[PDB]
Parts: sequence; structure tokens; C-alpha cells
Amino acid sequence: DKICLGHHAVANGTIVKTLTNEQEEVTNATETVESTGINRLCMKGRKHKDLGNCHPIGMLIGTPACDLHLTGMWDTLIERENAIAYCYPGATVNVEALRQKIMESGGINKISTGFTYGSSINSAGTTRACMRNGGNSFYAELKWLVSKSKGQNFPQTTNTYRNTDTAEHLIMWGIHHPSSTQEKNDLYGTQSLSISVGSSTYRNNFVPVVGARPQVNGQSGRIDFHWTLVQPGDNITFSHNGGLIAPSRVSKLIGRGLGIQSDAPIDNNCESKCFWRGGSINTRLPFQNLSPRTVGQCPKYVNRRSLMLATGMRNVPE
Amino acid sequence: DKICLGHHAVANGTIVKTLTNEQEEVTNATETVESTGINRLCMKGRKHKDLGNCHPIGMLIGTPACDLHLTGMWDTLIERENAIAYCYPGATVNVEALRQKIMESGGINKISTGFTYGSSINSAGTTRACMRNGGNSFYAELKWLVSKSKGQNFPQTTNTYRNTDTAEHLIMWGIHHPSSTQEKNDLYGTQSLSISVGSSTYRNNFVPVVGARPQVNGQSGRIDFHWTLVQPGDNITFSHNGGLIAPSRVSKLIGRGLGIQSDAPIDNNCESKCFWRGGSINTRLPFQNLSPRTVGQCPKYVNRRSLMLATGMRNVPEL
Amino acid sequence: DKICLGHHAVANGTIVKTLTNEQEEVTNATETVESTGINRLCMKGRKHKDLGNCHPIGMLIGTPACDLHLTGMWDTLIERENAIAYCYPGATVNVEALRQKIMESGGINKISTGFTYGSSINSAGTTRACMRNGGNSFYAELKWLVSKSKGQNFPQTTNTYRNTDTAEHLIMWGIHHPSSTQEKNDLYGTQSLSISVGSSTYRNNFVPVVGARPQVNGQSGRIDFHWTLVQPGDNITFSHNGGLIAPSRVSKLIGRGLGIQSDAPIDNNCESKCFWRGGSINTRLPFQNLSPRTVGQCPKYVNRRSLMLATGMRNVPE
Amino acid sequence: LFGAIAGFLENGWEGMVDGWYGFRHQNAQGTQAADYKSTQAAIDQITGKLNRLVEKTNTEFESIESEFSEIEHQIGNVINWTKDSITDIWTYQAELLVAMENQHTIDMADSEMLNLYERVRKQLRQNAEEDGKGCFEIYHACDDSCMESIRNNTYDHSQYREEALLNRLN
Amino acid sequence: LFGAIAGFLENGWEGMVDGWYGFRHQNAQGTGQAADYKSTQAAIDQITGKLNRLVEKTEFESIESEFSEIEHQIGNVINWTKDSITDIWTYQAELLVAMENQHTIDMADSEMLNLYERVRKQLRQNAEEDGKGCFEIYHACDDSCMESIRNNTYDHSQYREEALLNRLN
Amino acid sequence: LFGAIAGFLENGWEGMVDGWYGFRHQNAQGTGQAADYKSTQAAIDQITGKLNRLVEKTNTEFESIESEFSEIEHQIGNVINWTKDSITDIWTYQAELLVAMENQHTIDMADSEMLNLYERVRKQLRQNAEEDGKGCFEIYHACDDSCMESIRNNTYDHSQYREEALLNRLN
Ligand SMILES: *[C@@H]1O[C@H](CO)[C@@H](O[C@@H]2O[C@H](CO)[C@@H](O)[C@H](O)[C@H]2NC(C)=O)[C@H](O)[C@H]1NC(C)=O
Ligand SMILES: *[C@@H]1O[C@H](CO)[C@@H](O[C@@H]2O[C@H](CO)[C@@H](O)[C@H](O)[C@H]2NC(C)=O)[C@H](O)[C@H]1NC(C)=O
Ligand SMILES: *[C@@H]1O[C@H](CO)[C@@H](O[C@@H]2O[C@H](CO)[C@@H](O)[C@H](O)[C@H]2NC(C)=O)[C@H](O)[C@H]1NC(C)=O
Ligand SMILES: *[C@@H]1O[C@H](CO)[C@@H](O)[C@H](O)[C@H]1NC(C)=O
Ligand SMILES: *[C@@H]1O[C@H](CO)[C@@H](O)[C@H](O)[C@H]1NC(C)=O
Repeated sequence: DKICLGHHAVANGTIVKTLTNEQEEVTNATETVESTGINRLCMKGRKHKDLGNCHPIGMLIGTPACDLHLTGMWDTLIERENAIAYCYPGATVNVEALRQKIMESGGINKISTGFTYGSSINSAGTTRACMRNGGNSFYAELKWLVSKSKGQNFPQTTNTYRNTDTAEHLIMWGIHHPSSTQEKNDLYGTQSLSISVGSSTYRNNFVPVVGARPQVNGQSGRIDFHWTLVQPGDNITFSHNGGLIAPSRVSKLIGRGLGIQSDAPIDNNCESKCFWRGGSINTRLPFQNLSPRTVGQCPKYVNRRSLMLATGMRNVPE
Repeated sequence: DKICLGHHAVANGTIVKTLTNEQEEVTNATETVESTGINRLCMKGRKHKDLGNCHPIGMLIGTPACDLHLTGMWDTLIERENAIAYCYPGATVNVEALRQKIMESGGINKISTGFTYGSSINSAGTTRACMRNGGNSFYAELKWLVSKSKGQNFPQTTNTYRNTDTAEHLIMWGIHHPSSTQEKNDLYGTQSLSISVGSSTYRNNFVPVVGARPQVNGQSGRIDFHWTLVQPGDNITFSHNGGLIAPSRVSKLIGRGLGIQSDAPIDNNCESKCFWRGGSINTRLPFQNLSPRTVGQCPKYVNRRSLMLATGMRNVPEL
Repeated sequence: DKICLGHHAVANGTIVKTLTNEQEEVTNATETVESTGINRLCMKGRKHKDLGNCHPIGMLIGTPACDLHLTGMWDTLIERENAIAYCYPGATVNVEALRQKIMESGGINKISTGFTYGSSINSAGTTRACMRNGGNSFYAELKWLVSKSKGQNFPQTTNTYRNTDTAEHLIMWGIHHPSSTQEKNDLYGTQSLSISVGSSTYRNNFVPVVGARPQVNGQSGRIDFHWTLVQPGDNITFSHNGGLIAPSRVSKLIGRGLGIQSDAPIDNNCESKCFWRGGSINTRLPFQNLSPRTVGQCPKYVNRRSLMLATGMRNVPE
Repeated sequence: LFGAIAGFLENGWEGMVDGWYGFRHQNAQGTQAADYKSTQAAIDQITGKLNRLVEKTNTEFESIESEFSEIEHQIGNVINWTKDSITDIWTYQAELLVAMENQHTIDMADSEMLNLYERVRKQLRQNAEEDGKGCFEIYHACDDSCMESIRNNTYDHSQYREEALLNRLN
Repeated sequence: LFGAIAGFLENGWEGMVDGWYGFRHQNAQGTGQAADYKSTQAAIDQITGKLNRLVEKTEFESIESEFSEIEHQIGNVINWTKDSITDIWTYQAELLVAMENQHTIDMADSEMLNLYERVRKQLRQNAEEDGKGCFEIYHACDDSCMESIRNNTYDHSQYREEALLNRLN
Repeated sequence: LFGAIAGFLENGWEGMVDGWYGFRHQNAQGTGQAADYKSTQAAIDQITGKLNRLVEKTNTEFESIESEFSEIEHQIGNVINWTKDSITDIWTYQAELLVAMENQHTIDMADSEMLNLYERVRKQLRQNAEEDGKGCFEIYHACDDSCMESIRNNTYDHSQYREEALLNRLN
């Protein structure tokens, strides 16, 4: 006549790690590291912009790939892999900081500069390297100022943008660096060229430099871009001889949003708060091993493939 | 006949979290995270310097806001929010690295350069933008060199600072960028301006540039400043012909100190080892939630209002 | 009749720390923080390179000290305290970035630029500051170009280096800044000097500047060095007037290596994975207190002298 | 380690399924149940561990390094060193968290197993003896409603005391 | 978890005011209450041990200016890093307090059980357990004798013969 | 903690140098000592298990971000120093916590294996013995040297001696 105490066991047990014991069999366990991610960008509940082959720099500057992305509002800005910033060859000083600022934004508005040029200036300069529909074009938000009459000296010219708003504007301009001494003379003349730019908080000077260079998109010349934030109530003045690629509109970065760099397809059904190159990560678990480079509200990345957390007792089979 | 064993309990217990239960009643507990700071700068024990409206860079070039802060020793240096660095508008290259050096220092000495100029040069250029006694002045450690004869060509000039000390010196100078072609001609002449500066470990050339700009403190011109360290026994030489804003004194940053940015008022009666913008933190606890940006010997910041450490057993009152 | 139960004890016990007690005696314990390191660079099984007094930059431009290290392959590269980069005094733009890229490389190859110069130009400028077989020499991968006749204007010259490889190359040139008007006139003439450098992805102008200066290695002039990466299939063109220190060879960084800055002598009969200025660290322990600056696969640096881990029970002596 | 699971109890009961802890029978008529209160106390503590785990006050992070272009070399190297340093910490954190956590879950299962045992030991009082393997050899009759008295925590020992004392002592 | 606190002991005693652990007794002479010194000092020492580890105390300087422009890319790097550090400390602190709280609670438990086990083994065969933390004593135990139990000076053999008989009929 | 090692066992035996846990006995034919392989090995497997965890660490490769031999730009150097120290505080704190937390569990685990042996013997002797409370069992029958070994064997049949012991106990 007896009474006996005991506990349960299971046929198939799960092996966990402890302080004293790797390989400890247990009646149950749950994974703590998320290893499965969604191949798509889960955009549900997010007002987002997909830039496609438009580079963020190209939104300020008006690259033709960016025509449908010159203004807008967003939660989430998405950048794709080989996006076009420039049509006419060149580069931008401090571009990665500039790129970050745009990917931290929540939208862009554009504001006309109301710049105006005398009769000796042709401001509808265009180029074979910026195609819109069939034809030669240029950056939509800038203007290639050249002498109306080939070979004549570009007039000494002054244009001043006044920020009359209650928020900082971002202004970009270009400096044209011609391929040949001949190209320079044709557009600007034989005078020494000089461009100075000055606000209350910025001053700089540029001199166009003629040099032999390889052709990029069929062009040996370059245009280098420069930028700066203009504070409210401040004025910025452009002084120039020819070589200034002048802004026709400036930008206002608005609010805050989440910048994603990915090649994943959008999906508006699926919801998420964590993103990486290859997609989305939706999980309860506090750890993931999909990617060390994520953005958003993400679980912490750990090197381990698996960390099983026991949810039962020791497994003791008969 | 019997004997019973038991533990105490209390009427009003406190809740803590454990690994298995986030609502656990215990007989006592104590905070592990500081929530209250002293909104003052507790400077007791500390030989400090409140810069007031003098910006650190201004100590080096001698901005008038900094006239009482041109030399000194200190173990704590306090910077206030709208501190003035420039009377005459400009900027400094690598200003932030320079501000941090100064803010890490334990003092500043000033050594004279002994620079001396020919009679075709006027050294005493002044400007409405630096005022002393309510009249035109200029940066105290620098000199605005111009042609004594308005419009004439600034003589080709050379000046060499020699460091005969046993420690590195910090030398600053300015380059003047006029706002008009006429101003430029008036001050230095019509020649091409060029300023070169070279030591054994430093080399740079500089060209004054004319450009139209907004007025800042009533001025459209700009002085841009540059700086470099001059090692002991090394010499530094300035070759120039107009545009150089020349050092008349050089600085030596001495020793080490703590740098505080804050507008909290100084309290000279309490002491402390941890600071942030809104004052001081004084605690035995290893975590604090006052501020993610602190300075000195601080508890670690955590994003949590409260964390209670059980300091007693499970509280189990009667039914 | 008694049977009794007990544990052991020892005379000499060990003190360890617990969650509740700082001074707790146990039968036994061991260290968890390594304090002893090898005073040697343990290079066995590593294809290593000890640069000696050759600075990594000197590898690219070819300082005499670097004559034994102009090209090579390695998985580990060792920089020393007495390292020479410059014989003729000068500086390099972005020197730390460049040094880091060399110290992460797995080798260097060299390729001629194929540059050739007309009779007006003397390529063979040497200086007392670079010495090579008792004689005046110059950087081995560069050429000091001057006017063959002492006062004559250096001719306007163009040279292009074409990268016909599959990988990117790294090209270095120098700009000479004379210490006097006489030194300048003699080398290049009285004309107005200028150097442009342009490629698909790089563009820049340089002007030699005369300034007086202290002597370094008995020399008062300086040569500032510049570099850039030339992509596969791309070309870089040098337009110059006198002042250019021209590349006669370019570099190709290859592969990946671990860069090491050290005092310690090499021991090629010793194996390791963890290094610092003072040598090597070989330990099973998770923590270490020799150095907060280590390199490689290392235990983590802790601010403690000792952290004893109990490997016995409470010691309760008789 | 308390003494029971993987201890004096030789093995678990694969056949038992309606709890983590139960009893097994024997008497006239007799042959298994489950304790509700004891397996709940255990389970309750697993789900508390689970809630702390899926607790997510996640900080919002943005990108500091570009996927689609070259970052400046020196600052990229600092970003890499830092990100790697942070990941080593979390890998260490994570591994320690579950090894420590696992240790405590196992040992706590053991505690609840034992605590039931001792609750019964103390109930049975003098009317029974421990066999050293988890059972209580009993020295009176009961009865399968009496056994229900043991499980239900209602059993009166002194009701059967005399009967069982003389069965142990003769 | 050890069985005693919030276990086989059903509740706590607010009447106990200078002891963590203690005794209640009932005999011919009436009742009483005594706190046990050693067992509660044993618990309190381990508490102030955690408190001392807690308050054990590196100097940091400023890397982001409060009053001026910091370059954009470097400022992103500093915020990224500083937030990452805060997540680690915030996780460390939540873990420390949670794990130490569990241990505190169970050590307290442990100390209650060890007192109870000390007494039980000290009463040997002269007593039995009711399963509520009481010991039914099968002889007469006057106050001076109850005390001897709280002293560890109780000699079980003194009362054994009388006890065993009282336990058998 | 379990009440045993720094508890009801008065002290440790400096003479026991084969085991961690053991028996001493005293019957009529002498006094002897012996160590228990099972329970000591239980505790040692748990020690080497910790140690394994401690050294069973695989590492990430790190490169230099700080020049030993040349000057680094002031601001980036300050960032690097802040980060580096901040990582070190985290590791130093982590190591301290690791060791304090793991020493606690070790001391108490040793104690539990001490108790688990005491309980086994106690349940084994059954009604044949009583405990004083210093870790000893007063046995109420003649326990042979081969009987003693039987208790250590786990061989011991309590029923074999029960009646002699029950008789001896009750008077
Ligand atoms: C680099 O230089 C080469 C040679 O001048 C250029 O390639 C030549 O390419 C053109 C058209 O692509 C051909 O018509 C020639 O036959 C090629 N020459 C040889 C010998 O290959 C190349 O375009 C230049 N790179 C860039 C980017 O400008
Ligand atoms: C920017 O330009 C405007 C106009 O050129 C300046 O503001 C004018 O401000 C003055 C001073 O109050 C008034 O007398 C004028 O009536 C204003 N004109 C207009 C049309 O607004 C302003 O000072 C300049 N800002 C800066 C920072 O230089
Ligand atoms: C720094 O300047 C001093 C003085 O110009 C240089 O030292 C001197 O050498 C010259 C010529 O040999 C003498 O005429 C001076 O009298 C010396 N001065 C002293 C104080 O002895 C020195 O060479 C310069 N330093 C460097 C590094 O160029
Ligand atoms: C509460 O805990 C604190 C810290 O341990 C202690 O100072 C105080 O005496 C305790 N008193 C109570 C029970 O409030
Ligand atoms: C002391 O501890 C070390 C590390 O665990 C171990 O190698 C050694 O065996 C211990 N000493 C004894 C006497 O067991």
C-alpha cells in the first residue's frame, strides 16, 4: 500500500545550455534569436516614398531621374542601389552628410529664388547629358548661366537669396569646371573667372579650373556641387563672372522620417518597425542574427545562430 | 504544548521586479536610479573659472568679452551658452577641436611674439566691431596690419615666431577677407595678396578673397582664423603682403582641467564630481536618469524612471 | 555506532567575491583576468612583414628606408616607432586614412606610369635629403621634374596614366613648395605655376607656393603629397607647368591583412591571434589587463588587477 | 539543485500529460493524477520569464554607414570597431542571459517538485514511511477516497494514527 | 525557492518588530513571542552585502558640444554610439535588479527554512510536525524549557522516554 | 543556501584528501574515513562546466583605430577615447558581475551536493537511525565494517536490521 510522487517527461527533449552544462536535455525550449526575416519592405501604416533609381542628392538638384521626387512628405524614405545623382559628371562636397540629412527628413518643399539675369546672360543652357523626353535639358532646380553671345565676357553679376521663412533653407549651387580653355572662352570669356558665396554663417570662393579629364557621359567638363543651410532672416549672396551653376529653387527639409537603404520590394499589407538591406524584421524576440546593419526599432544583433531558452524541467526518460 | 516558527511582515509593502514576476511584494526596497540632481554647479573644492559670455576661442585671440580671461590657472572651466568668440565676424578652422583643447586645459599663459613692423605698415588697425571703453578696438592678441598710406602696396613682409620655451605653444592668426574691391585696395593695395605660414611641422598658404556678404555686427568683411601647435625649439615664419592678421601674443595651454557647458548658476558651497547642462549630480547610486550627456565621474544613465532593489523578504500579510 | 557526514577543508584558503560578500573564503579559485603577456610578436603561421624603419606611406612613394618594401604580399603588417616616411621634408593629405588602407592591405604591387618627358625637362632631380648608395637620390616611385636649363620656363606638359587592369590602382604625386624666389626661378622659371589633375572621379588644382621655412633634413622646401584611387578602365591626366612631383610608378593594394604597431621583437616560432604595442597575448582567459589598445582576436580589457573565480566550496577550517 | 528531478526520483513520467507534477496509485483497486497548484506555480514562473524576454522598449536607430557608397575611411573604421564592440557585448549578454536563466528554470522545477513531496510527507505524518525513491509506503488501509484526501490537502492524520503506528511497530 | 516563506508557512507576523525570524509558543504558562537573533542577522548581512556592491564606484569629458554646430556625420555617429551604450546600461540595470531581487527573496526563504530545520533536528523524537511551521511537543515544556529550545541548549534525551510513550498511545 | 556546509556541519575535514564529500564512522571494531565518489564528481562536473563556459569563448577580430606612433586629430581622438572607455566600463562591470554571480552559485551548489548526500543516507537508514544534528547518524544496531560499506554502497537493506534497531530505539 503506497503513494508515489513524480514528474512528467517527453519522448523528444530539447537541448539547452546552462552555467554548468552545455548539452542539457529539457522537456521544452523556445528560441531567443530571430533568424528569419521578411524579404520585403513592410510599409503598412507608413506614409512612404520609394525613390527608385533617383538618388537623394538628385532630389535637391533636380536630376531628371528624380522629376517625380522633387517635393513630397514621408515617414520613410527608401534609397535603392544604383541610383542616379548626376547626369552631367561631377560630385558634391560633404555628400554623405548631405545624403544623411535628406534620409533623416520627413519631406521636401521647394522655394523659388526669384533670381533674374540681365540680357547679356543666356540662362537656358542645356546639355546632351541631361535628357528629358527627347531633348537636351539640365538640372531642374539649377540654371547653367552662360554668355548670350559666344566668347564674350560674362558680366559681373550679383544675386541674393533671402530666407524670409521661419525655418532654415538648404541651398545648392554648382561650379562648372570646363574641359578646355576653348570651352571656357566660349561660355564665359577670357577674363579670370571667380565666384564668391557669402551669408552670415558661410563664406567661400570658387575658381573654375580648366583641365584635361576623361569623358563621363560624353563630357570632359565637370560640375561640382556645394551646399549650405541658410538660417531664417539671413541672406546669401552670389557674386560671379561665369561658371556658377545657379539655383532657381532652394529646399526646405521638413520634419523627420526614417531613411531605408534596401533592394527589397515594398509590401503595404505587412507591418514593421525594423529594416535592413534585405528587408524587414518583425519579431517578439529580443535578439536577431539576420543583420548587424539595421535601422529602426530593432532587436539586438548577436553572432549566435541559436539561443534556446528552457521552458520545462530536466528531461528524465525511463 | 507547541512551538511555532515564523517571519515578520509589514502592512504597507513595496513592489519590485524579479526574473519571474514583475509585480512582487517585498517588505522593503531601495532605489538604484538617481532621479534628482542639483540644478546648480557645485564648485566647492574646485579652482574654477566661469567664462560668462566669453567663448573659449576668445580667450586665445583676445576678444574684449574675454579681457578678464586672457590668462589664468584653473581645474574647471565653465562655458556659457551665448558666449562671444568674434567681435569682427569670421570663423575658425577646426574650431571644435580647438574649443576642446581649451576646455581640457588647466590654464593659459601668454607669450609675446615680439613681431615688429616697418613704418609703411600701420599695426593699429581698429574697427567698430571690437569695442573697448565704447570706442573702436581690435582683438587684444592680434594686430590688424594695413598700409599706413591708404591705397599703397603693403610691403612684402616676413615675421618669425621662435619658441624658446620647453613646451609647445599655440599660435593663432587671421586672414582678412574684404567685402569690396575698394576696401581691399585701400588697406593693402592692388597687388595679388598672398600669406604663407611654415614651421618644421606645418605649412599653408592663404589668399584673401573679396566677396559681397550680409553685415554681421555691422560688418561685411570676415576674418577667418587659423591655428597650429609650435613645438619647443621650433620656429614659425609668416610671409605676407597684406591680409595677415598677426599674432602679437601666443598662448600656452597648461596642465589639465574639466570642461563644463552649462548655464546653471555656480554654487561654491556644495562639491561634486559629475556635471551636465542642468547642473550637478551627487549620488552613491550607480545609475541616474537625469541626463544622457554628462561629464566627469558620473553614474551611468539609464532610460528608466525607477528600479527597486529588494532589501527584504517576500511580504505575506494575513488573510 | 555512528556514521557521520562531512566535506573537506584546507589550511590555506582562497578569498573570492560574491553577490553578498566581498571577503569569502573558498577551498580553491583561479584568475579570470590575464596579466602576463608575451614580449614578442608571435608571427608563426603568419605571412608577416616587419617594416623596420620604413613608414607605410614610404612604401608608396619609395623612401630609401623602404627600398626592401616596395612590393610584397602579407597577411600581417608591422609598423615601428622609428619609421621614416619622408626624406625630403613634406606632408601627405589624408595621411591617416592612407596609412590605415596600407595597414589593412595584404600586399602591394607596382606599375609604371610610362610617363616620358621632352628634352626641355630634367627628370633626374636628386637631393641630399634622400641618400641611396652614398649618393644623392630621390623617392623611388616619383620623379622631380625641373627645367633642364637653370632659369628657363618649365614647359606646359601633359601626362596621362591609364589603368588597364581589372582592379583599382592608387596613384601618388607631390607638389613642390620652394623656400625662395630664387629656388623657384631656378627650378621652373619666372612664369606662373599650376598643376591640374583630373580623372573620372577626381579633380583638383595645385599651385606651388614660395615661403620661407625652417630646415628639416637640411632642407627648407617641402613637398606635399596627394593621392587618389584610379578605377579599372579609367584615366588620370596631369597638366602641369613645373612643381609636379610626378609618379613613375603607381600602387595596387591587394587583399586583406592585419596591421600592427609594435615595440616587440618578432618571434617566428610562436603562434598568436592577439597583439598590442608590447607584444602578444596567448590566453584561455576571457579578460585581460595588459593593454586597452589591442588588435586581432583578444580577450576583453578590464580595469581590474584580479578577479578570482571560485572552483571549490566554502572553506571552514577545523 | 534540490534533490528530486534527476535526483532521488529515477525518471519522469512520459505517460503523465495533464500536468508537470502528479501522483501514482496503489491500494485495493489502485492504479495516476496531477497536482494543479504545483504545476501552475511552476508554469506561472516560466511565463514571467517569457514576458521579460519579449519586453521591448526598443530605441530608434538610424543609419551611420551607407550601404551604397564609400564612407570616409577613418570614420568607417571607427564605426566598424564600435559596432563590432557593441555586438560582442550583446552576444555575451545574450549567452549569459539564457545560461543563467536556464540554470534557474531547471533548478526551480526541482524546487516545486520537492515542495509538493514535503507537503505530503508532512501530511502523512507518522502514518507512513519514505522509501527513498519518491514514494510513501503507507501503513494503513486507504481507500481511493482517502488517497483523494492526500491530493486534495484534506487528509486527517490522527484519524488513522493508532492503526498505522502498530503496523509500523510490530 | 525553499518551502517556508510564502509556502508552508501561511503568513507573516506583524507583531514581530525586532527580528526577521522568530518563535511563538503555547504551554501551560501561557504564550509568548521571541525573535531569533542569529538567523535574522544572517539575512541582514547578506542584504547590506548587496547594498555595498551596489554603491561601489571613470572620468568622462565632453564629445558633443551643447552650444554649437557639430558636424553632421560625426554627430550621427556619437548619437548612435551613446544610445547604444544607454541600451546596454539600461539592460544591465534591469537585469541586475531583477536577478538580485530573486536571489534576495529566496535567500530570505533559505534562512527561514534553516532555522526550522535546526529546531526540528534539535527536538529529535520529542516532537512532530504539523506542516504549518509548528512543532507539537509531546511533553510539558515550561517557559524556561521553551527558552532552551531557542538557545540550542535543549537536551532531547531529558524528555525522550516520556515523549515516545506520549507519541504511541 | 542549504543549511549544511557553513551551517549544521560544524566544520570541514582537513584530513579528507581524496574526496570533496565523505563519511567518518565509529563502530566497535574501530574508527575509519572514506570519500564519496558520486557526489564529489557531481560537484566537480559542474565546476569544469563553468570553466568550460569561461574559456569556451570565440572572438571577433579587431583592427586598430588609434595610432600608437603618430598624432590623431583631436576631436575624432576624443570620440574614440569616450567610446573605448565606455566599452571598458561595460566589460569591467560585466566581469565583476560574472564572477560575483558565479561564485555565489558555486558556493551554494557545493552545499546542495553536500545536503543531497546527507538526505540520501538519511532516507536509506529509515527507522533504523536518528540524527543529532551535526551531520551524524546515531545508528541503533550493530553496524559491521561490511555493513558500513553497505551504507556507502547504497546496498544497505534497512529491513534486515529494522527490528533490532526499533527495539533499541524505543528503550
Ligand atoms: C582611358 O583611355 C583609353 C585609351 O585612350 C580610352 O579607351 C579607348 O576607348 C575608346 C572608346 O571607348 C576607343 O575608341 C579606343 O580605341 C580605346 N583605346 C584603347 C587603346 O583602348 C578610355 O575611354 C579612357 N577612359 C576613360 C574613362 O576616359
Ligand atoms: C537681408 O536683406 C533685407 C533687405 O535687403 C534686410 O532687411 C531690411 O531690413 C532693414 C533693417 O530693418 C530695413 O530698413 C529694410 O526696410 C528691410 N528691407 C526689406 C525689404 O525687408 C536684412 O537686414 C538683411 N539681412 C541680413 C541678415 O543682413
Ligand atoms: C630657430 O631660430 C634660431 C635663431 O634664428 C636658430 O638658431 C640659431 O642659429 C643661427 C645660425 O646658426 C645663429 O645666428 C643664432 O644665434 C642661433 N640662435 C640661438 C638662440 O642659438 C635655429 O636654428 C632655428 N631653429 C630651427 C629649427 O630652424
Ligand atoms: C528600509 O531599507 C533601508 C535600506 O536598506 C533601511 O535604511 C531601512 O532601515 C529599512 N527600513 C524600513 C523597513 O523601512
Ligand atoms: C585548484 O583550482 C584549480 C583550478 O580549478 C585546479 O586545477 C586544482 O585542481 C585545484 N586544486 C586542487 C587541490 O584540486
